[PDB]
Amino acid sequence: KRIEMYTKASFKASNQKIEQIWKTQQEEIQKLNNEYSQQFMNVLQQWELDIQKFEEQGEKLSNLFRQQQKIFQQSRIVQSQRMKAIKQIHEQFIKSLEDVEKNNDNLFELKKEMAMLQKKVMMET
Amino acid sequence: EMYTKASFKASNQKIEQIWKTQQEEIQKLNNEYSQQFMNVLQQWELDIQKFEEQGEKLSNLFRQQQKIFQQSRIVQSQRMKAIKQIHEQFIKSLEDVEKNNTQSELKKEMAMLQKKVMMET
Amino acid sequence: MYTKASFKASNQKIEQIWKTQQEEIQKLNNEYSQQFMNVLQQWELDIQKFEEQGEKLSNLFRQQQKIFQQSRIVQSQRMKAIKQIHEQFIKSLEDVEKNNDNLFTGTQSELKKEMAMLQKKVMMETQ
Amino acid sequence: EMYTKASFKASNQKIEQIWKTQQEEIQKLNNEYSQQFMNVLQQWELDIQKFEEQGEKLSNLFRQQQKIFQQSRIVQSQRMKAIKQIHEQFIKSLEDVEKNNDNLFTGTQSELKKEMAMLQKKVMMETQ
Repeated sequence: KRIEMYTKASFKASNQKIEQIWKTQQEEIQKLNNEYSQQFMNVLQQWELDIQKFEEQGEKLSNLFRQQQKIFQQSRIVQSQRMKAIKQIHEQFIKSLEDVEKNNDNLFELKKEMAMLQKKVMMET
Repeated sequence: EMYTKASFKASNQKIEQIWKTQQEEIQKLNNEYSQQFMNVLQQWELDIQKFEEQGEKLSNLFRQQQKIFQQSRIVQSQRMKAIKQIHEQFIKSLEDVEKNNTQSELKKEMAMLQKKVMMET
Repeated sequence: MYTKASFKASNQKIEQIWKTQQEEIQKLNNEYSQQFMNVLQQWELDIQKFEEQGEKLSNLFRQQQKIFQQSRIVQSQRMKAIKQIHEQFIKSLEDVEKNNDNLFTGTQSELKKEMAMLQKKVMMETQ
Repeated sequence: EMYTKASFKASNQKIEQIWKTQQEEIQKLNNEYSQQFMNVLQQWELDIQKFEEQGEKLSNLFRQQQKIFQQSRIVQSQRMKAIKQIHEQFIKSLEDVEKNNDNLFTGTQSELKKEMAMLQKKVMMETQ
């Protein structure tokens, strides 16, 4: 009766110390598991922030690309437009000279003035 | 009279000849210029097309690198989301097993030990 | 006297015609050279502005290259850091498991020491 | 005396067995996680290489295209010189031809006046 109670008290105190040994070692493993999770969680949050900066950086240069691209197309067509222009100018020059040369054949007007000088000459004689 | 008309006609010739001789010189100057000019302009049309084609390629190369740029951003963000998924599953699993535990089965076998020491005593 | 007068009259009218026709030509020549030079100088500039944009592209291409290189570098740092964290975790468990398995200070020996005490405590008052 | 020592030793061994089996379960989870984790890192490390290989290949195709762009800009300048030269020589030739035509003694007006002056002399001579 009494012996049986005293041995129940001591079992409950040993049981308590046996738990605490188990708990202490599981608490220590938990602080490692947690400390490991925070460092691991902070590295992915940093990487996420890094991808954010990465994408914001790439987006500016996408707009910068665009402005140069419209300017780059305009300069291209002007380079070919100028060139057509000088071809046009040369072709109108050459044609306006051919046109002149045609009236040269008409003039070889001289013979008219000589026939007139000859008429005056004979009239004298 | 005949002697006059003859004289006028030989003179008329020599004057028309001086003129045309002088015209032909310039018109041969004109002709060789046009030809040389139009020949160089024509290969130049080609060269300037080539120019515009290299500038066109350099422009496609940027479009290719921005594609890769965005492809790299998508695959990082997916790898990163999957790393985080495995980790959170692992943490939840440990949290699950901890919550389950152990201290009762200790108390059970201590009861059994007590039972046999009461029995023996 | 009459014949010489009308000969010099004709000569002058002849020299003028030659001269007019020459002035027309030389007017076309100089008008053409003038335009030609104005449009070539202008072409020299537009060509030189094309180089400018083609050069700004190169600098934007190179700019993105560096950024592309920089992400790569950072990613490899981010990976090197989370590998170092993980392996520091893993070895930290190994060393915790090492102390718990200790023949004289680990948890099984501390259990046995409690069981050692309880059993003599119970035997003492019972017998 | 003997009955209690062997009863206590059997229970030591049972408890330590309770301990071990839960420890083995946790170490099972830690190992399965470590494998899966070191698996996605090696894929990430492959990912890193594949974009560098894409980066590097584009960089070298870009320098090649810029070199060809620069050899096309040099050609624009050579074409410019040639056409400038050809026009310069045309004008300069035009000028030389008009001086020679405007020479006082041998120009084309003084050939027009010489021809004219013979003709006038042919006419007068005979009429006398």
